[PDB]
Amino acid sequence: VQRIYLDNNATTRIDPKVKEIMDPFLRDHYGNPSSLHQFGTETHPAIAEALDKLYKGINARDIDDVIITSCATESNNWVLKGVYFDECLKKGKNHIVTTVAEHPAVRSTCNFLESLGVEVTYLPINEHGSITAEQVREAITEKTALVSVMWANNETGLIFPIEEIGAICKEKGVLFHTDAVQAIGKIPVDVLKANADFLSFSAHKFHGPKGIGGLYIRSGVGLTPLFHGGEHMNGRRSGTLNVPYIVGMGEAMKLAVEHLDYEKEVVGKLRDKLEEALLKIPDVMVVGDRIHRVPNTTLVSVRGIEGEAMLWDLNRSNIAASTGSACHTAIRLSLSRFNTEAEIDKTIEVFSQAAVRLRNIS
Amino acid sequence: VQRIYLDNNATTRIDPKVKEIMDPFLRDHYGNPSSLHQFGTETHPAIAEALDKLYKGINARDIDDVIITSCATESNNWVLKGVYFDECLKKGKNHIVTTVAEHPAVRSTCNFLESLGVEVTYLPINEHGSITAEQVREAITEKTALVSVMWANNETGLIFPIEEIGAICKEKGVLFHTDAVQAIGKIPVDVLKANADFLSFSAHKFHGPKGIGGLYIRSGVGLTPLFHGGEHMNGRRSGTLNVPYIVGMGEAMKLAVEHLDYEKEVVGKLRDKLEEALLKIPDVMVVGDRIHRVPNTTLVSVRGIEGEAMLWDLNRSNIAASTGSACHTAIRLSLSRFNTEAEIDKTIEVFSQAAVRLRNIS
Ligand SMILES: [Cl-]
Ligand SMILES: [Cl-]
Repeated sequence: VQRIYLDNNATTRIDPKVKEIMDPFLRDHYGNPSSLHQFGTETHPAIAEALDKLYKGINARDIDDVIITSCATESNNWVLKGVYFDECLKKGKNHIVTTVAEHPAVRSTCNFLESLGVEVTYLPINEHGSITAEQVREAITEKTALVSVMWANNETGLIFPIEEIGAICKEKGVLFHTDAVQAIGKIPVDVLKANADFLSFSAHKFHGPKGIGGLYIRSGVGLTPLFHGGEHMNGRRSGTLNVPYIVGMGEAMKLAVEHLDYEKEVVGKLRDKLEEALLKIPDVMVVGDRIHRVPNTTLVSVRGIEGEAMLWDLNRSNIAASTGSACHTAIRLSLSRFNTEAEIDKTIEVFSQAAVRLRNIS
Repeated sequence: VQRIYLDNNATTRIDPKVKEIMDPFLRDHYGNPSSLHQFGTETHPAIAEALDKLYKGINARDIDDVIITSCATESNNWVLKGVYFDECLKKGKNHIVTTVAEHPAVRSTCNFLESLGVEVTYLPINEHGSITAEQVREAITEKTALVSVMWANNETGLIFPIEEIGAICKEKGVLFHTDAVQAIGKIPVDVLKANADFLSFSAHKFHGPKGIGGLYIRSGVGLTPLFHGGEHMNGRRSGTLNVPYIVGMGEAMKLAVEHLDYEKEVVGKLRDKLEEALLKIPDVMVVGDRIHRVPNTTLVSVRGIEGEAMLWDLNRSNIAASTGSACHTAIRLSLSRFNTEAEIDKTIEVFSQAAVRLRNIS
């Protein structure tokens, strides 16, 4: 059997290099980095290297923090809850502005916040499949504590106008947070250019392990711990370091950065090829703008014949993809560095055949 | 070189079996358990097995939850913050009772809570090195939302009277939480007998990886998510599952349970041997009760000559141990299934020599 994996915005294969780098931390270097003795100390250099890699990946400065978390969900929670504590309860700034596009980790948190009496305004998506970059301005009520926009959408692949929201944030004096989970390894990420106070990411979206993430926190910006215990991560996030995962994550980030051109030029090309092939079939059209999208994602909708059925069919032939809400759900196909032209060709063939079968059934 | 590791209450070696069990989830079974297709589904059985193992380990019922977290720190935070939301803000029960012995993950959280206007009373430790099991009763003000006692102390090894605090909790109608981090693999743990509503644990204390933990939550007991997103873990704790770690943790728990007799009979014996050897030296005495202690831990204090220096000396000879506050810090030596009689003998010799050297210096 040969399976084809097209669900990369859902999770990704760990890179063999990442695995290799992690291995000795599962085996002999198992000491607690907080310990004083040779085990803990032994862990330091590797950890430092990992951190450096992470920093380079998002163009963070020495003065900034990139705090290791257990996942981007965690990061999101920390950002929102932290801002509620600091800026909402204690400074009366009882408004947050986000988008409707945001990952449930944000949206759900926001809902919870609202249930405590926070006002949250969720910017409606337009026909272009974006936020105007101005709706924010139109909604910064000064009582706004935080603005939170995802860098790229997980369903559509669509890139939002970060950088221009950063300006609208700097001008307005409001805290800016970008969940960047689906940006890493896909497009350049620059926290400086973004004027982000907070950035989220998760390793498993760029060939690291599940179960680890980052929150970038800008110098001098404060955020009340979500994990109190104050022993690790400069007091900001307590809990014994996940050494293996840290190392792996660092490596993954490095690899992601290295493959940016490749992602653009080759993965993107593959995606385009797939998309074009698909569109030469009855009443199947891409959902959203096709220009401001990360290179790896296509979301496509088949006339009548629903998405779930299609997905099931694909699975039956060993091809893995996901749904994406579009308004009938659509079909989300998300490539990686590891797909090949051959695979794409096969997918196209299989997709067409599946469509025809479903068509026949209809 | 041959090093000797006596810092197990700080973190533990991953068991080779655990490593083995995790490996295929780092390699080919890398799909997201939430996905519908063959990758996600493929992950199910293993996950189920892991969960079963976990459940068996703490004598939880089908009706209960054992929620996967990123660490016991996380668990602690979730318990405390959750109870504040549910029971403190919304039901006016603005009191929590804990001990001074508790891990900083609890204590720090409590401090934070207090800073919001929660009243928290921290039970003072006695000369026996325990909580009376009655101080709790004496302090349950009905307005008590939660009682939180660690099952065993990380510094002394001392077991607290859980089960008798459970009764005092059931009788009083108050939520009971036990951080059990240092109990797993050391002594039997039974959430039924404990009448726990909440139990915490962390994998790396029983030969699992760092970066994963559990919170047991009793049937029908509610706790507001610390990670909102409500996609995983029956809505209670969002974030893509750490599949590898989950599997590993399950295995580790199983192994821990299996080795309970061994821990008692053999590890305990080793510890005793060490302790006796040490005590036959000028003005060196064990800190605390020597009867109600987990089998693996001894905390010992050398007249005058401080603990840190001793630790450093030990490290220089390839022997790793930790401090433990005692009142001059004391010396904490914590064995595992992997230490040998030979190693113990060597340690004894080395310890004595080190003492004499320091004595000479004095
Ligand atoms: Cl918080
Ligand atoms: Cl919470």
